[PDB]
Amino acid sequence: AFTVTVPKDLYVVEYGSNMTIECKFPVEKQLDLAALIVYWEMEDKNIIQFVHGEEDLKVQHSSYRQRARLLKDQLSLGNAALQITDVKLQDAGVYRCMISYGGADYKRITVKVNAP
Amino acid sequence: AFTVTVPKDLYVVEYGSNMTIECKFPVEKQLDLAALIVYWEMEDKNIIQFVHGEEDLKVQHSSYRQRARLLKDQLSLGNAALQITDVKLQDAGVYRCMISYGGADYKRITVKVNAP
Ligand SMILES: N#Cc1cncc(COc2cc(OCc3cccc(-c4ccccc4F)c3Cl)ccc2CNCCO)c1
Repeated sequence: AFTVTVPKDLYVVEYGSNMTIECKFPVEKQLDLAALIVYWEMEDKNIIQFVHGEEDLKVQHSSYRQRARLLKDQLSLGNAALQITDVKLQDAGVYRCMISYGGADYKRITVKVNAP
Repeated sequence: AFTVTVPKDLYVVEYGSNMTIECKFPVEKQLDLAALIVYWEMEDKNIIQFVHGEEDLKVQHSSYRQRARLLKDQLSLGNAALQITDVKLQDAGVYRCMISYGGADYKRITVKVNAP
């Protein structure tokens, strides 16, 4: 019965505005590193690769480096919160996340940028 | 480091010819159901959803029903072997898998159909 919910399927943020997107998963009070694996993607681009407490920076995509970080503290709560600072038009698209803690599931999130 | 290899990144099969595609993963002598979760996809279409020894048939896509089955015996060997019988042009495309047994990973496989 391990399913993983998103709050909202569509985020609509302006250019330059900092964004953060969420993926709520079940946690049994406390959290285990050896169990937890998290991943983020947008059109086959490595955004986050988090394996039991190991973000490798080389593996991340070149056009995401000083901007796309996952909030570490948020995972204690039971939420993979991916942050982007200084949003671009280029970042607009469909964002996959994948999570494995006990069970496993994934979800897609549409992201559409604006520009005044 | 739990990584999951494909033998070949491109399968080239004729129309009507039966196809089978592979995803080799590590197994530590014996295999555990409660651990293993497997999934198959092609352009956001549910092909297989296998959760600790549970294929649900309703969840599978409508245009895949009497054709796309995963070989159960093959998983003992350490290989998710997805079979399609009676291949169509419609089935040609990019096939995602993905697997969680101990660790987790995913891989894409290009599939290009022929007809002489
Ligand atoms: N360039 C490039 C490129 C090409 N291929 C793959 C990658 C990313 O490779 C990873 C992804 C990853 O997360 C996937 C994940 C997380 C949580 C649950 C599931 C998960 C599993 C099964 C069912 C449901 C699920 F939700 C999955 Cl599949 C973890 C580790 C790796 C390591 N990759 C290197 C070895 O192959 C990058």
